[PDB]
Amino acid sequence: LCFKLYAKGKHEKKTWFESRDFCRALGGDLASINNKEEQQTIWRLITASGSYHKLFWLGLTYGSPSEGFTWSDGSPVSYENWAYGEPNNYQNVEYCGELKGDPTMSWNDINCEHLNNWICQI
Ligand SMILES: CO[C@H]1O[C@H](CO)[C@@H](O)[C@H](O)[C@@H]1O
Ligand SMILES: [Ca+2]
Ligand SMILES: [Ca+2]
Repeated sequence: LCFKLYAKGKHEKKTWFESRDFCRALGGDLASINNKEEQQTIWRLITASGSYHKLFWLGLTYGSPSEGFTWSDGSPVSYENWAYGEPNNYQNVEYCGELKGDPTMSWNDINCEHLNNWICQI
């Protein structure tokens, strides 16, 4: 699949669910990062667009307590790149995953209603 960055001003930022719906309407989904190669592809896309250090929704959403975090596209959550100490469900309200678009490419769980950039796959 092809990844596409949506780096938006405040007017066009989206919640996790809004971002998921946008990517699905176009024929894809929010991006799943299933290995280091995908991660490095997205990092290069971030550098090519000058989007260094921006935050982006990924397809990470909590499933059942048993499943834990899942990918919206249904791929297995095998590879992980959570930031140290994450996911921490800070204040019990963090059920969606965002990418910190710096060289670490780390993930953090945050409130699903936060307005963010996002990355689609198509
Ligand atoms: C204070 O809350 C923020 O910082 C902590 C630690 O980084 C994260 O876990 C959390 O999701 C928020 O981004
Ligand atoms: Ca993937
Ligand atoms: Ca967190």
